[PDB]
Amino acid sequence: GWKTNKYGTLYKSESASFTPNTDIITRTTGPFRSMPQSGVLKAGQTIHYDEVMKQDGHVWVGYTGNSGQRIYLPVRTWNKSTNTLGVLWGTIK
Ligand SMILES: C[C@H](N)C(=O)N[C@H](CCC(=O)N[C@@H](CCCCNC(=O)CNC(=O)CNC(=O)CNC(=O)CNC(=O)CN)C(=O)N[C@H](C)C(=O)O)C(N)=O
Repeated sequence: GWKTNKYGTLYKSESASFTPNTDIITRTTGPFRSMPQSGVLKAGQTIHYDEVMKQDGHVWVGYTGNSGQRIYLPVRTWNKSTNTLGVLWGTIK
């Protein structure tokens, strides 16, 4: 199913690979666009995530970056009122 954290983020464990088809802004700290930008995952650059979150109008995946800091990558839009998902911005493998 899902779990809900202190901050009303829906989350659960899920290990797989995401290759974006477009440049996506990654965040530090948590799955919100108001969070500091960690950087940009470029089109075709595969990452291996261990977490999935629904929050701030998006489905995010969370992984551990190259400084042991968690990185939050948005992969598609999510309306919580309808639980509707936009096109995935890449392929899960
Ligand atoms: C229970 C119910 N849902 C509820 O009403 N909760 C509120 C939360 C209020 C709160 O915490 N505010 C923050 C500032 C938030 C605005 C600022 N927003 C944030 O900081 C957001 N923070 C994060 O997202 C943290 N990162 C993650 O979580 C990453 N993990 C996941 O996303 C999912 N995975 C997991 O969770 C794994 N276990 C605040 O006051 N901060 C003060 C200083 C402090 O702590 O004293 C409440 N009244 O308690």
